[PDB]
Amino acid sequence: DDANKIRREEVLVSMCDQRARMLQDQFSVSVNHVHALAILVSTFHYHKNPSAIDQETFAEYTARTAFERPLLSGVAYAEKVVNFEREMFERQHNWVIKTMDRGEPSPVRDEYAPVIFSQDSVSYLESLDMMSGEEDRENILRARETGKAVLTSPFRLLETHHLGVVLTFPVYKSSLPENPTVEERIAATAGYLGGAFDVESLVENLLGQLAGNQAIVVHVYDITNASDPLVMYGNQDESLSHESKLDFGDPFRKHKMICRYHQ
Amino acid sequence: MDDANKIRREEVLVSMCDQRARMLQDQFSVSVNHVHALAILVSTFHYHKNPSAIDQETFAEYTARTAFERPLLSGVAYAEKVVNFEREMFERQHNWVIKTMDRGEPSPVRDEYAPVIFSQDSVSYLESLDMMSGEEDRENILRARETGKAVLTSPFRLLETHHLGVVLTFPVYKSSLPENPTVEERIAATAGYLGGAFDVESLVENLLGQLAGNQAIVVHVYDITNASDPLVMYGNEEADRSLSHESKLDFGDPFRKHKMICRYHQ
Ligand SMILES: C/C(=C\CNc1ncnc2[nH]cnc12)CO
Ligand SMILES: C/C(=C\CNc1ncnc2[nH]cnc12)CO
Repeated sequence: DDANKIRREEVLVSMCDQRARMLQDQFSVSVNHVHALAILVSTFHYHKNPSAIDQETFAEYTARTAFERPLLSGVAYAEKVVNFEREMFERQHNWVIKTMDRGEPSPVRDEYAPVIFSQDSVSYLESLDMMSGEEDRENILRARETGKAVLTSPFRLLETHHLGVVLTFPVYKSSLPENPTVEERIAATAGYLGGAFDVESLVENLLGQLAGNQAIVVHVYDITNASDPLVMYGNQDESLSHESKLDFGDPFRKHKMICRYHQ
Repeated sequence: MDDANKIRREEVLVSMCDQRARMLQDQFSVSVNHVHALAILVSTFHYHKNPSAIDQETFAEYTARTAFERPLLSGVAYAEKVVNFEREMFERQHNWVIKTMDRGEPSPVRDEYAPVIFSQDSVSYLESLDMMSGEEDRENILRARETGKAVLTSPFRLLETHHLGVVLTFPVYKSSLPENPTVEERIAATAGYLGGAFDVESLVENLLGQLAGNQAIVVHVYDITNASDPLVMYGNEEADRSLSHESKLDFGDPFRKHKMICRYHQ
């Protein structure tokens, strides 16, 4: 103690706040660029007739703009397909809609969200029905009903098994009315532009290399349910902490960063 | 009056100025990055795709719908490189003639031109104008293509609005650009130029005027690329001569340097 204790607190606050700012900013930049991609698919795939976007073009553009989406492992576009359209859709694409868990031909469902365009980094998503995973399905529904960006809870991503969160933006047909109801949004839905925030790897890359990292313990929690906080980043451990604010841009979810010293 | 109160007065000026500088720098950075994406969009969807997916109508729609991604820009446009040998061909295909910026008159013979072929509707008056026919624009085009990176002009009064602003340009290259290109190779491989108008006078005023304490403070931004010839980029004025603060700005072009100066009104 004691003047040194005060300085120690001031360092913790500064360190934590800066990390939180860095993470919030990189998230925001990624979300904004994903929004632009949703707009691109709408403009080029739906407003233009015939469509003037395809897998080759989507892959090239997304590869070349990967720098615009720093915390994302990849982006993809899933198209809305209702069951009566499935035969026609599968014949057009020359593949069958598959389940996420086993890659098996999808059983009949009322509707599906198969990935038709993908960044090569997530090429394994192609033809998978994004509604066949619960976190993804919930995201898709809330995206299309709200008309805005949505985030999942943290969960382990396909292929890598890295802990992350999925971001989804809805893409609508031009038949969407102005000031639409939710019912109108659903009817006008074309598909879903998604991005995978690979927190486990890419947030570790962001924060783990920073000076002072060995002196502090950093966690990011999804606190959407205050009684059931979910680890998004950091270890599973349950005196002096500091809470730094995070806002990842989906009002349905809440997050915070907590930092502590080791000793 | 108080000496103690004066220290706090300076502390507040520093904080207010530094915050405004950060905001300006960050918003410009966001705009530069989204202009970079547009240059990639033109390369991928107009040049690489056979046939092109971008006509004027498509460019206008996409850029209108994404205007929010580019906060300090009044408009974006794409100018294609046209060498004189090709001019008659280009004009016949487009069904219009390349015009000068100063009078919208048919361009005289020049070695090359940079006519705008795609434009956000906000800068629709740029269509068919040779961007090499304005000196600030011409210098920007050359440095963009030679360096391969984003470039900014000195402050000048923009077309139509006459607002004081700066122009941002990214080069677009042909697929023939070699890896690790020389400058000579970059010039030979140039397709055109994706430009954006930073309307500093209107849009920086809009940004600053909404902030709490705006009436208490005077904010000026200077282009200090030439130390002995500072150029006003933003600002007018009745200001407190006894105290000022300088805040750092980095707008992303190593060829240019800038700073912000804030003072109290009184
Ligand atoms: C294409 C869409 C979402 C992307 N979701 C995923 N993207 C990448 N990896 C994953 N693993 C589990 N889900 C994902 C549409 O919302
Ligand atoms: C299209 C290009 C630049 C855009 N330049 C301008 N864009 C809009 N207003 C202006 N006034 C003078 N120059 C401009 C290419 O570098």
